Parts: sequence; structure tokens; C-alpha cells
Amino acid sequence: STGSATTTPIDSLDDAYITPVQIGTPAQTLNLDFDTGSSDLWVFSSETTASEVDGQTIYTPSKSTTAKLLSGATWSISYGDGSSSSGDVYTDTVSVGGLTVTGQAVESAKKVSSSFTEDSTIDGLLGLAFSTLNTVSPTQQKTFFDNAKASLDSPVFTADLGYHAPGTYNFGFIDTTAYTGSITYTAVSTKQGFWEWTSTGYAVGSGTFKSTSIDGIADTGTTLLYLPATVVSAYWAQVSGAKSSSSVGGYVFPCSATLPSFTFGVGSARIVIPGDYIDFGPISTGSSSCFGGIQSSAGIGINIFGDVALKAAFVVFNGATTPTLGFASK
Repeated sequence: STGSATTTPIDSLDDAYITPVQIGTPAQTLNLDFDTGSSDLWVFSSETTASEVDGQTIYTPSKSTTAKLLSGATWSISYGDGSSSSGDVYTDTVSVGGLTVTGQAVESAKKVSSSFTEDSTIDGLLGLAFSTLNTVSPTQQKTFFDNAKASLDSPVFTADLGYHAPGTYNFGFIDTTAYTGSITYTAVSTKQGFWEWTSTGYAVGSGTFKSTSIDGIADTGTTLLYLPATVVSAYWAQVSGAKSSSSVGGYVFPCSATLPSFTFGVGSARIVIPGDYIDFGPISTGSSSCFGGIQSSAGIGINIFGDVALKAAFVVFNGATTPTLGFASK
């Protein structure tokens, strides 16, 4: 089997991407944030504290003839941005882009933190990291991909995120029309539960490539590119007036700037992030200070190849017995 679904930016800055997902019978379609940095599929629901729902579409398990309470199971997750959610668990039928999994754990939120409530466009998350990170207790549950894998034509999914435009998540096949040149594959460590790999270095603009190993994660659920402070400083030093602002929480730059590109290495191959991908717009409405899309990972404890990086590439998440990642230009 295969599936193919369009993923759409939630706003004009590509702050996140939503993909429609069918849950239950009859189908309830929710727009979920596909997150290769976590491993829980959770949704706003009829069980979510009412004051914490503000415009989201909810899953109502009592209206699904295939929903079953997973007795005694609870979940609770906290993300790197400080947001969190928790609740109980149903199993139900979940389909993405024509690919159907029966008995998928659908984690129903009883509580969500303020940033979730405040974002009306995201109805929940669909985790695509390794199932070892799944938070369901006392019986850990599998991701949608893990459940689907054996049925797929090939045990892969691909992320093809757009810049200020829709893109595609495919399951079970590689669309050879969706990228240019060849796909370069690189090793993955699953030790921390992530799609963790080692970039071979970077360049800033038209500058020379610096060969250096950068361990990080391919994370569709993180908006920006988080790299070591040395790398980030080298990038922003090429933008007149750019500075790290403790009050804003990262590097900012004059909105009048033309940003240089940023290149990262995948083996001997190179992925070029155009400068415009690195502009996250005014820090507050009407400001001429703009937020940067490349930020320091110092104090995160891990480098994160988030959407800023991934949207410059066609990315293969290869879930073969020994997982790997593939990157192509597009």
C-alpha cells in the first residue's frame, strides 16, 4: 500500500504545516502537525477541557463506531517549546492520504497548554519519530508509520515541505519526479529515538564550505534550524546589523536586509537553503526588526534540522531494519 497527502503551511511564515488525517468511522478529518521529532498521535477531542479549545476541530470518539477505549492507558507529553498536553487513549482507524491503519492509538487530550489553545489551525500532532519515544503508559504504543510499515510497498515515508506553499507527505514510495539529481543517503542513530544523523558541514552564502561534523535531528515539527553557536554566529556575521537579542530570544536582523543562503552537507552532497527561507518576519507587528530562521542550539542539547532546512530538500525517512535518511535537492 501507499499514501499521499498534501501538507499546508498554517500561516504566511511557514510556522508549521498541517496535513489532513481521517480518524474513525465515519471519518472525522482533523488537521494534524506531522512531527518527525516526536512519537505520539494526539488530538483535540470532546474530552478536552472546554476553556482550552478555541477553534480547533475535535475528535469525538463516541461518534466513531470503530473507536475503543484503551483501558487504563494515559499519556502526557512536553515539547521543546515548553508546550504540553495529556489525556487518555482510544484505538481507532486512521487514514492518511489513502493509507489506512486499523487499531491506531489515538491519544485524546484532556488538557493542552496555552500555545495549543491559542493556535486554532492545529488540531493535534502525528508523531513520526521512533516508537520508543511514545508516552503512553503503562503500555507504550506505536506510531502511525510503525503500524503501517509492514503493509507499505517500501518501508519509507518522505517529506517534501514547501516554502510559502503546500507540499507533500508520501508513505510507502519515493516519487522520483519530486526531486532533482540523486538522493544522498546518510546513517541514522536511533539511540535517542530521533531521526538523528551527522551533517558533513556548512557554507554561508557564496563562501567556502567548512567540513565539520554536525550531529542533529531531522525534525519536521520544529520550525527553525538550530545549530551550534559557532555556525550561527558565522551566518549572522554576514548580515549587517544582525545581533543576538536576549530580550527577543535569538538572532534578529534588519527587515531591510537581503539574507545570504545557507548550505549544509549530506555526505558529499550539498543542500542550499535560500536566504528568503531564513526570514521569519517582524518580531512584533510593524517592527523593522525581523526574526532569524537560523538560531543557536546551545542549551537545547541537540542540533535540530527543522523546517527551514528540510523544506529546501526532498527528504526520505527510510524505516528499513537499519534506518537511514535521504536528502535530494528539488
